[PDB]
Amino acid sequence: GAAADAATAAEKAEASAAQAKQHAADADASADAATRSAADAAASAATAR
Amino acid sequence: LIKQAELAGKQADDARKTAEESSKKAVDASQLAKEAAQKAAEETEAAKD
Amino acid sequence: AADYADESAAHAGDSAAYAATAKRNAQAAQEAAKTATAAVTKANEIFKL
Repeated sequence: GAAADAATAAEKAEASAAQAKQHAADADASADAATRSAADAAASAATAR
Repeated sequence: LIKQAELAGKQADDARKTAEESSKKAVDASQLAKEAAQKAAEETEAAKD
Repeated sequence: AADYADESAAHAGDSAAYAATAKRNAQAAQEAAKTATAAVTKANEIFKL
């Protein structure tokens, strides 16, 4: 029974880690978009000057 | 026949002790698995934040 | 989280791996109990005869 519960916990932990990886992947997507936005902002600053 | 019963009694008892140790081990292991799962969950929540 | 998920799986794996064999000690104890019972049963039949 304890082993079965442990297995269940492990499956949930793996699922949680999988979500964490996706969350990090989404965080990267945001950071990459932010980097591009900042790069464009720098171009806008050069344009404004 | 009694002597054979005594021998059978001994391994039933040795098997019992082993099974009880297994129960404790499985429970400690499931506790560690749950804690590990919770630690993964905490990291997952941190990833979400 | 991934490392903790693997740790959780490792603990669950250890619990299940041991329990999966430790349960055979319960079966061995049952066999021993049946053996002791049989020894007594035979002893009782011999006595009566």
